[PDB]
Amino acid sequence: NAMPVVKINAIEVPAGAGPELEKRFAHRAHAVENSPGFLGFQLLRPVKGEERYFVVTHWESDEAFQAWANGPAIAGASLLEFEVVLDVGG
Amino acid sequence: MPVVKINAIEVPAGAGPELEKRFAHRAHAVENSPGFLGFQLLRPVKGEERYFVVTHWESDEAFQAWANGPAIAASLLEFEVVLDVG
Repeated sequence: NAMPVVKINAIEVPAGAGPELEKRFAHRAHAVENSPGFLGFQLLRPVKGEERYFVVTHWESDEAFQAWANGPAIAGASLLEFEVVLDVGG
Repeated sequence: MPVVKINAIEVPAGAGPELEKRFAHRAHAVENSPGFLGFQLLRPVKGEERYFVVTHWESDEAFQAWANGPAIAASLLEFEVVLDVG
């Protein structure tokens, strides 16, 4: 009954650096793929009305995201946080 | 190519609740549309003042056919799903 959460990292990617960014995030999706509370990942290339790439992750709760984001690691971008008010499928 | 459409709507502090009760109805008119893959209403928390109305489609034409079809009677953000995991 926790409130689902959606984090969107809006990143400025130069014109041309597209294929290298989408190759890079294909690996970063691996590290998040089986984390506790992880629901979904999407990489969104802007087409109209926006110029930044959108890195979207769906989580069970803000607690699950803070657990993954503040844990240990190996070593402009604006972060937008939302609460999934409702969700329907196709 | 799957696409995601985000309607970023300026909402006043207080009009939010009435906005969330209206989109429960509006989700009905899309949840079984052809090409429809998913709808999400996102209430902002940090870094954003707008509600994000998110719809997932199999293509832009599937979205355009639904949007520009016949009807009974705010910034749009258009994306292409590079990769989807989950």
